[PDB]
Amino acid sequence: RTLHMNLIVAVDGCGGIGRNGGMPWFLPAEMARFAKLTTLTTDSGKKNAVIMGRKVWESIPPKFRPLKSRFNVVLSKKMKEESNENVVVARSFESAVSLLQDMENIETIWNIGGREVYELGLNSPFLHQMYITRVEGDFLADVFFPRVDYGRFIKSTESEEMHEEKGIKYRYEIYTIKTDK
Ligand SMILES: NC(=O)c1ccc[n+]([C@@H]2O[C@H](COP(=O)([O-])OP(=O)(O)OC[C@H]3O[C@@H](n4cnc5c(N)ncnc54)[C@H](OP(=O)(O)O)[C@@H]3O)[C@@H](O)[C@H]2O)c1
Ligand SMILES: Nc1nc(=O)c2nc(CNc3ccc(C(=O)N[C@@H](CCC(=O)O)C(=O)O)cc3)cnc2[nH]1
Ligand code: NA
Ligand code: NA
Ligand code: NA
Repeated sequence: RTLHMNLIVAVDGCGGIGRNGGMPWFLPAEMARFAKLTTLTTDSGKKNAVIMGRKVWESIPPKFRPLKSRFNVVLSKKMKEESNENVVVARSFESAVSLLQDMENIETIWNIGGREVYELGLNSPFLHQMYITRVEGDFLADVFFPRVDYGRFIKSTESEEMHEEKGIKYRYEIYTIKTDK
């Protein structure tokens, strides 16, 4: 019935997310939380889906492709079809979402992005929550998170401490779309 689409992203002080096709940092504890948030489901036997762009797919080491215990959906007009049954190449955002709402064993769609994928999620009726990791500093990024109006959301007020790995500081933020709260 209810099918949420959540956004999860780590942005720096200028909203940057990507550099030279990869991520501008490596935060193992932050990424373990990413893996847990995008994998764990309320209903066991049900799965979560991750929707991503081709460049996010190419940024994952092939030994970790596809992302374990999740149904992978890759948006691309150029990619050949993936024979792996846990991966589907979707030619459009609308067809990807329609396919995911068709499969009943999917509990939550996690938009793991690429700027355009995040942008389409921000305009989706299924938009539910944004899980933003705000990293301190300017990491000289060449790809940025979409310009989002935070006034559309309610910021969750749970206590959020500062984190640090490898001399990199960051804090967690959670937002809920205002029509859902
Ligand atoms: N820090 C973070 O939390 C975070 C989050 C995600 C990614 N990143 C960084 O962001 C960068 C990549 O993100 P990106 O935005 O540059 O590229 P991307 O969006 O990850 O992938 C772009 C590709 O996705 C496909 N695509 C996107 N929208 C589509 C649509 N509506 N219909 C069909 N195909 C579509 C196209 O593939 P074709 O070109 O094959 O058509 C496009 O070239 C990387 O550097 C990555 O490390 C970081
Ligand atoms: N909060 C957040 N952090 C990120 O690093 C992030 N990265 C992307 C895109 N880039 C990547 C890069 C690597 C992996 C990856 O290898 N994930 C594995 C390993 C997690 C772990 O280290 O335990 C996974 O199982 O989730 C995923 C996304 C999208 N949203 C994000 N969101
Ligand atoms: Na497939
Ligand atoms: Na679309
Ligand atoms: Na802009």
